[PDB]
Amino acid sequence: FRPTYGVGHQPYRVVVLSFELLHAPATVCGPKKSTNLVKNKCVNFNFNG
Amino acid sequence: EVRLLESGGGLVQPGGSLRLSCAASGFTFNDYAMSWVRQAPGEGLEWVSTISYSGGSTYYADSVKGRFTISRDNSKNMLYLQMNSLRAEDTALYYCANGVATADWYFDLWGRGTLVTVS
Amino acid sequence: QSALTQPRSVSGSPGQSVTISCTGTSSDVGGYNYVSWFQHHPGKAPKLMIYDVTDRPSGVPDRFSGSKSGNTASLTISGLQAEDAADYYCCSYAGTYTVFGGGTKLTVL
Amino acid sequence: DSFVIRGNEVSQIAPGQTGNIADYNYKLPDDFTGCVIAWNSNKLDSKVG
Repeated sequence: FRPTYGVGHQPYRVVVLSFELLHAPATVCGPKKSTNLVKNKCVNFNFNG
Repeated sequence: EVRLLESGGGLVQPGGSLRLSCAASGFTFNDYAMSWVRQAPGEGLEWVSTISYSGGSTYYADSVKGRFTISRDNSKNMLYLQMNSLRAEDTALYYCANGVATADWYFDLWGRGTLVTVS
Repeated sequence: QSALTQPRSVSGSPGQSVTISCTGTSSDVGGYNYVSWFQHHPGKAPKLMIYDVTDRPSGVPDRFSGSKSGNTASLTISGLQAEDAADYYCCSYAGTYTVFGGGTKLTVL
Repeated sequence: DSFVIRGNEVSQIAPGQTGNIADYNYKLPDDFTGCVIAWNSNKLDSKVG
């Protein structure tokens, strides 16, 4: 690799993500959005499901 | 990223004294040997001097021994060449180089060179 | 020479701003984005202030900034201090060579 | 998976596409699932010469 090549000849670092979906015991997921708590009003809640 | 910068060229009188400097950037200066290579008008490239990564090892070319002194300051990432008793055959464009991407003893990274003129 | 064209001299008053321009050819400034700016006092090594047209290396205040348009690069120094007085060189890495401008001596009166 | 390729072969990392980066080096299936990421890196992988 040289710093003067045409774009098609300079290097490219590359990374590919591949993962199974056989629905095996879940190992990865990341929302977990948490809202501030409200008290003394009848409110719709979702506590860990 | 990885850059080499030569410095310290100017007009000096024959038998005079000069200090060259080389400024490293983008890599671990103290992990690598540094060398000075020059190119005098009408002549090919000439290796002048090499200093190891530590500073405890200095190598010089026969054509300039005694009169040339290579040095490095690993705290400031700077390399130096002290040329004394400067002769006319020392007029040249001066380069510092090292081997960050190949091996310690090679010159793969280069500066553009700084011009030293001996009247 | 074939160096990038810089002013030979620029003057500014301390605390004020000064802009320095650097015009080259289609093989250097207008070829790649590998343009550097250097502060230099003859007899000592330049200190890298700008590499990557607009990015500052470590230890250089945001008073020094860089820009490019076409074959012309521009350095702007804000908040001039007496110690900013030096020679300033633009610089371009072009793959097979690096090339400096002729340099601008900045005097802070 | 991570590796480095030329700048005209980046396209080769795809389900069942032929070329020279997915013919003898490494090839992924045609029913592949996941994502791929590439970025030209010429300041750390390209030297002069």
